[PDB]
Amino acid sequence: GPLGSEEEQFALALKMSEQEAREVNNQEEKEEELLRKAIAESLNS
Amino acid sequence: MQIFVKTLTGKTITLEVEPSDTIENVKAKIQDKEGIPPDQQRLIFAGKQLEDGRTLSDYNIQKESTLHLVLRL
Amino acid sequence: MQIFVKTLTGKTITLEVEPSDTIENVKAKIQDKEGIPPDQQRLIFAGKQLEDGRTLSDYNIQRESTLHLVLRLRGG
Repeated sequence: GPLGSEEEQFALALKMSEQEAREVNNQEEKEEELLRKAIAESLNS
Repeated sequence: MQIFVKTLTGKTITLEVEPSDTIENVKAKIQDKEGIPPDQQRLIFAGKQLEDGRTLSDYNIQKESTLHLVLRL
Repeated sequence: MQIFVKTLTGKTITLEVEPSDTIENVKAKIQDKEGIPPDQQRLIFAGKQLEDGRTLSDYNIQRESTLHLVLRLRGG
């Protein structure tokens, strides 16, 4: 009969998914920060 | 558009979708490919389970995004 | 004519180009000196991000101009 844990693997998926999303966001954020810095440079000098 | 669905065994499924596709559509594709009824599919993305009536666009699920599939009864 | 490309790391690179050169081509020339893949490059001129399809003259980027480079993971 049943031996695995549904809410346990459910929790794992949430966490890994969470991490993955935080990674994607951090990437998008640094890329925006770099873009902002290049724009400021191109206009300030 | 291409996305992925990771399963419990580590086996990864690749799907060709459109940003306007709904989650129920995606569950329809997974069923057609894996034979798993939509009733038993839980799709998780960005720390939460996704709802059938919304689109991939509503969850900002882009190309190459990885969705997590866990099963219910 | 020559133009300059500046990175945020403080490096200034020089390039020999023609007004008729396309941004795509400019990135290619950068690639050949810095190794940086063209699709990871983003060029900024006077507050404007340059599109691959236009040319230097489309932007009126004249001789001695300075372009600013910053990277992205990939295009699309």
